[PDB]
Amino acid sequence: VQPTPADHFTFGLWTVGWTGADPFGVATRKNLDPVEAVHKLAELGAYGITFHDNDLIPFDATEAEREKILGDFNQALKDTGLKVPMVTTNLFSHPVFKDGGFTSNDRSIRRFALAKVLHNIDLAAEMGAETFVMWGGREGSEYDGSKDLAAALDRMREGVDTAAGYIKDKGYNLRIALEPKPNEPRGDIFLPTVGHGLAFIEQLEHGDIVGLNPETGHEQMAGLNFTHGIAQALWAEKLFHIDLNGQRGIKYDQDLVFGHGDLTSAFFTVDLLENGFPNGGPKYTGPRHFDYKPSRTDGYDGVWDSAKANMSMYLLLKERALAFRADPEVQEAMKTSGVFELGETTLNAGESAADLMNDSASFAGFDAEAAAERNFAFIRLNQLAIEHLLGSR
Amino acid sequence: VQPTPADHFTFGLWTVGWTGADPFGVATRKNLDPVEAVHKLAELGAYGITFHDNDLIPFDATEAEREKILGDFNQALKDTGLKVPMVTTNLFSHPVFKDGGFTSNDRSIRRFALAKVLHNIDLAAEMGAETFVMWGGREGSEYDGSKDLAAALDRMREGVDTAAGYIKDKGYNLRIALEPKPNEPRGDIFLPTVGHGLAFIEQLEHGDIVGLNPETGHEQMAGLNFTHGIAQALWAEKLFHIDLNGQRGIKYDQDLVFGHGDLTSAFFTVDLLENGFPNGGPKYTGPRHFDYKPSRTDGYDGVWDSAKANMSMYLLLKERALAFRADPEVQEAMKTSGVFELGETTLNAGESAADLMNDSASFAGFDAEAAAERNFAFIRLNQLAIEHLLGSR
Amino acid sequence: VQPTPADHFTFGLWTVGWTGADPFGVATRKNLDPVEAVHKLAELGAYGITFHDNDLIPFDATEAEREKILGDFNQALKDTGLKVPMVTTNLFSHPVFKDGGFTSNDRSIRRFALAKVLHNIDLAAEMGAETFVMWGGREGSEYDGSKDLAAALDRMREGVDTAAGYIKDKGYNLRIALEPKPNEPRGDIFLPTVGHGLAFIEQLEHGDIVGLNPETGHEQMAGLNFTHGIAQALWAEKLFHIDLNGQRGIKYDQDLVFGHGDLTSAFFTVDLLENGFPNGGPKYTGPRHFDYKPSRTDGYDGVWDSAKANMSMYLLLKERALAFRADPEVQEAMKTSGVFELGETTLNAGESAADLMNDSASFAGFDAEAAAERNFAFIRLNQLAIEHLLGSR
Amino acid sequence: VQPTPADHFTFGLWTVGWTGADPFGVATRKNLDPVEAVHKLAELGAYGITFHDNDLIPFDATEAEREKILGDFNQALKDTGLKVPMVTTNLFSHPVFKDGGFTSNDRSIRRFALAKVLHNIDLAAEMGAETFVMWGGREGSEYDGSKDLAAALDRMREGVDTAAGYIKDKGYNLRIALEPKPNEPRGDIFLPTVGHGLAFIEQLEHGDIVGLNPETGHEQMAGLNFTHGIAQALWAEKLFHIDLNGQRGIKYDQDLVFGHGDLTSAFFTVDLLENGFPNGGPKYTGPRHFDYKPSRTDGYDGVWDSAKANMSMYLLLKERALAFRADPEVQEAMKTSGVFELGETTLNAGESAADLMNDSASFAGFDAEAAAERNFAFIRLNQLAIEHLLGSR
Ligand SMILES: [Zn+2]
Ligand SMILES: [Zn+2]
Ligand SMILES: [Zn+2]
Ligand SMILES: [Zn+2]
Ligand SMILES: [Zn+2]
Ligand SMILES: [Zn+2]
Ligand SMILES: [Zn+2]
Ligand SMILES: [Zn+2]
Repeated sequence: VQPTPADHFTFGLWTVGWTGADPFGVATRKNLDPVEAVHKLAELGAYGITFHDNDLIPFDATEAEREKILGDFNQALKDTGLKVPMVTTNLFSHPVFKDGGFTSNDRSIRRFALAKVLHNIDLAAEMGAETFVMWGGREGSEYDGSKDLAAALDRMREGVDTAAGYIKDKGYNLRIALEPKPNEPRGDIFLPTVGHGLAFIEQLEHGDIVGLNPETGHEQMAGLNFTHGIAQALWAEKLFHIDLNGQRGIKYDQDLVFGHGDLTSAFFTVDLLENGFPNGGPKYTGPRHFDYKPSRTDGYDGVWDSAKANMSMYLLLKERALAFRADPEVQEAMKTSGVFELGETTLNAGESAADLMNDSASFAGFDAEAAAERNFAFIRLNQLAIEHLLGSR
Repeated sequence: VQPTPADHFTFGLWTVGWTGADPFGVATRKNLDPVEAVHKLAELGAYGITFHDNDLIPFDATEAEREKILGDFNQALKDTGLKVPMVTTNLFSHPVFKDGGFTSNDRSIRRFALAKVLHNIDLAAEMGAETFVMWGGREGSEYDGSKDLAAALDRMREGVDTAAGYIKDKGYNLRIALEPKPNEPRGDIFLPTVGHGLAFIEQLEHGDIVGLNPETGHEQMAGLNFTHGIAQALWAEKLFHIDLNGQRGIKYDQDLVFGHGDLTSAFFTVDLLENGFPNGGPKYTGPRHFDYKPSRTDGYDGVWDSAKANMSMYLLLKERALAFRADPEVQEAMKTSGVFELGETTLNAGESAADLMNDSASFAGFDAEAAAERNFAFIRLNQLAIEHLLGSR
Repeated sequence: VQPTPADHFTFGLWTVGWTGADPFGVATRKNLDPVEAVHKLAELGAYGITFHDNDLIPFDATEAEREKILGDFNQALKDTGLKVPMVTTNLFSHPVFKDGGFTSNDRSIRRFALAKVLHNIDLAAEMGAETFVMWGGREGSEYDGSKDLAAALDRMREGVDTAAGYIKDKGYNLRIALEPKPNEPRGDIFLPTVGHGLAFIEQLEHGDIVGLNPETGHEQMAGLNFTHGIAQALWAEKLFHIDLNGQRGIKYDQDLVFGHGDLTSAFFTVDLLENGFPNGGPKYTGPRHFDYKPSRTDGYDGVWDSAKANMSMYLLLKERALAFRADPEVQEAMKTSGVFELGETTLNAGESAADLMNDSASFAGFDAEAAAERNFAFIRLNQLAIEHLLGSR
Repeated sequence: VQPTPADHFTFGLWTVGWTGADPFGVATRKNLDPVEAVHKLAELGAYGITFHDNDLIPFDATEAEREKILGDFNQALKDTGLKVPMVTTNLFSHPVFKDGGFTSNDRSIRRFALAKVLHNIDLAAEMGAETFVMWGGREGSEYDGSKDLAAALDRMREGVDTAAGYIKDKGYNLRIALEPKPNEPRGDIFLPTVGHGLAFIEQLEHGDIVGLNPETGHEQMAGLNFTHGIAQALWAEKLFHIDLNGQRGIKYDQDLVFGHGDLTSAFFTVDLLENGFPNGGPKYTGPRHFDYKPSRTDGYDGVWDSAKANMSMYLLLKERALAFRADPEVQEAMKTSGVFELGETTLNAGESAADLMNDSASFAGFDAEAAAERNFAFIRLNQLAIEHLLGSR
């Protein structure tokens, strides 16, 4: 397994550049030069790089400074051929954002936040990005009376719809991807799961260019099944981008390497990205992006190790996932279990409610006890999947 | 605090009639006669009663049997004056439903399930119910390859839209309320939280008469904030019914008395039901329904005790919640914290994206460090809330 | 694969005999005859079978039925060669144990529960069981004031010390093993984790013959590291038995097949049982017992499928865990990371606290900043275990 | 309210001095001078202050700065009367402790960590602290093969037994108290709960002077009952100190004010510290320490607000918990439910295991079905605690 740019593996600057500072300690690694991030990742097999405005350009940078930094970064990009498919904004690190950007209680903060996003849409568009991700990490509260909850959503809506109107007006080839997280840094974050993100989008004036950016560890922090959540996002055609990593349980955001958390769940996500749905349906085509953090115990040899571990893990899972579905035994098991019968509509062509209620065979004389005897054999289909995952098959 | 029918407290037959059978043991109480459930609840202060088709009418009941049971129940209702505001279907107890009703892999089961719902819509409508609740408790899986996930949602949609077309066609004054649960009895249940329910509704052909039935312990089983979740349901105008109870943590569905779980969260839910949003917004008006189970350690004196504890808890919380918002000190704290500033739109009337980006004051010359100095004083507003909850104020 | 009697795969009667009644439904399978259970198990390659008193002998059986049932049971054991390595008592299904057995608030139920155990101790000895397990499933509460928490631990101590004392008194060659569970069926169960169980054994009079029976799923219900918890049980020399199964997350006790829950943790669990510790130390040499339940969606073909899969999964994992430790690149990765170095004592032979008093070479003249650059390379080390697990290396 | 020095409210320097840097952001508050910290605390009514070595004396400070800093510190203590009841060491912020202190894989870092502790023991004695706390925050791993799990417990034992042995050697009037935490900053921390900590102390050489320092939030991060866990610590006679705070759910360590997390559990926690056990037994008589952190959204007015609220909340709860136990209806509800009956021994004075051997009056002729009808009335009993807590009774 060796990644090629054809694989479409993307990494954030903040991922391999994460310096190690956590809540109980200081950084354990020196800052990463962006030029070096670009060059290193291009030699590993990366397709592209992604960043937050302040990963690159300091908050306080003068114009001369900004210009140099950008000339350095664009240079690096030209030299290596790396694409910039997604750009995001930092609305969580400066003290000004302690109560949120878009949903701050303070109105002047709300406007600075939105100003900071619009300017960043411009940059994103100069960089050639197709996706604009929003992670509202400071939107929310520790306490239940701190917010007017209906007003928190109107403020959110105002922000996101102003950003979208501006894309439409400028003619930029950008789509917005919202990224859910249930908690941390706030005790409760607004629009905590894929479900809440998808709902909110339907109340937006310009929701057609607004979709999701689910992260594997984020949905697992609320104990949900990542594979089910992206399946609903795909089903509604709102899966615009995806962040892969690992999480080992309901706790702080670990941001481990993809496959370093729940393995079987990783296998099944790769099967859904690569094979689509058993009966047909939309398929995901964008970047396979890694929003992870190299453990702080490791030095720089560890950082490029981890980066490479992400693309390896994925490729290994993919090989198993493709062998899994190509196995005849696995296809037989699938049929037995009624994985293909689920895809047939319940009603017959032009049969209505009334006609169904009246079909005697379907209700009044249905032999419920007899139908209850089917052996779905779900245990056996899961066993076959694990056996292909362990490559013992 | 004494409940009156004006309070709109509703109870399910299955709640006070829960016999005690759990996964590790048999029933500890004798079955409850429905006539007696009706009469008892009317003397406690209940407004109405609710049930599942098989709580009342056995699965296997002959027509003579069904007719008697219904004559007994309707009698009881006439005598006491109890209303039947919601009716639901049991698609989880018979063995036939082991893989789901609507999303079973087996197609004949899917049709029986839907047949069983349509017939039940008829009954619901004869009983005078305004709400038809669906709890898809067996829809989902233990294993990730057991389902074609896109096909699971199409099947769900087919069922729910056939039920809704039939209401519209019959002219019945019914609305469908979906009820989320993340897990149990299945390892993962489809449409696990309020978020996922609200999303799904937007893909329905007839989603205008389809809304939610959130349960306090269900959202807490995924660790979310119940108060935030119903605030998004209210904001989208999709809060059709609500199930109140208590849950003490992420574990099995406890179904404790309302207030017997997370107290502060209960206080804040009552504040949202009773006071609405601080800046104005939709308000909830339906039944205040209790879907709880009297602990199995208690005998029948315990059952009516628990029933009464539900309405008491709520009334006590309500008195505190109304005193809380009426306190001048609390209103001052609210202003200070910017609870009312959140309600002012970010942009000025007819100010666009472009005009905002260009306002110098809003971005280029915004003094971020200075704005970061505001003391939101959220700790102090939470302290005042707790002090009103403990009635020490 | 191919399990053989020397593998020491023991299975309980309640596992394959689990008919499928959960909280929201009735059994989906017909009762399993015990003689049938013995023959099928033996033919799959099991070494032994375990049971709860009431699993074999009805709570109501007369003396005449006890001996008839035992007759056929002993004959089957005889005809097949299964051993009976562990026995346990049912102190949770009958409504009389609704507040517990040993810690029941009612004294006459405490006596009845203790009496039931004493007699089950005589049957255990009779069968040749080396271990007598205690799962206190109903010891706990839903409410914090339901119990005197000190007296609940005094009544638990009394029961376990009376039973232990009776084993010593009759000279049975039996050990007691407590089985922790954090909740379900009680809201909170006493001695909820391995730690708590371990701590508790140290306050008994007859502690010497009391140890633990940790279960994968149950520590995973508190979000804990199952391998870390068994390590501590083993390190303490209290790992008397083990229950293997699968759990996906903090939720109800799933009791899935071993390997169908957290797969990487199962990998490392098998590594500790089979290889023990990297530097040398204690080893677990008792039986590998499966405490699981066949999914209720599947017929009897799933039941025997599910029992074979337990066994397969443990041997596939065993295989990959033997190749992993044997691999010279892993052994070297291990050396780089300091695994063997953790094995050296901190203090030099003869060094005192004053001597070291941090020595400086160890304190004053120590270069903290230089020691901090060490790359532990834990990420690379984790990547080698996963490729070994995926069958890749 | 009105806290006074006899209340024994102790606060750490890092709590009110917590500037607000979390994982996604920088500090939102200016550094708090220690002399200032002492004066403000004393004027609020605190009895004492606790600190980590590096909280007061920089990791780099020279000998000359240590003594200057200690000079002013002792003077402030002097001028105000605060005592210094507990001292602890920082073994987690400096990058050198990235794999731990005592269980670091690197031997030279194990020595450096132990040396740091030994010297901090001499400062503790000097200050008059009675307790020396140990929070092993970096002892653990992200990955299961990063450690030899047996050697990690041997290296932890070595460190605590060397430190204890040195206390005994110098004749300091000091006790060691371990502080459990299940995770964060490590993915898995060793001795993650009260049980584990308790079990671990029993394998030490110098166990007699080692006990625990449980923290509300930290057992709540594993979903456990904090009152149940302190009960067991107390019952074991190992409850040497206590850390009080608030946590809403399984997520990152929130460190909220005591009472702003699980309010009913806080109620019952205060009932156990203040009233002890219903039937009589051990009592906790040390200090009431607050290990919390003022929300980062709030300025310095919130910091002193948040410190007063800890104290208020504990006295409001204390008040309601004294009225609850004193209430004659509660005392009678208690009798009905069997709380006093749990206090009686199971066996009669002189009864042997053979004698009882279940006696029958206790086994054979026992009417299990009749004993099962007992109404324990735990629901009514819970309803009386909540109305006592809501200020209603
Ligand atoms: Zn992400
Ligand atoms: Zn993340
Ligand atoms: Zn409900
Ligand atoms: Zn429920
Ligand atoms: Zn279990
Ligand atoms: Zn078990
Ligand atoms: Zn903490
Ligand atoms: Zn603490």
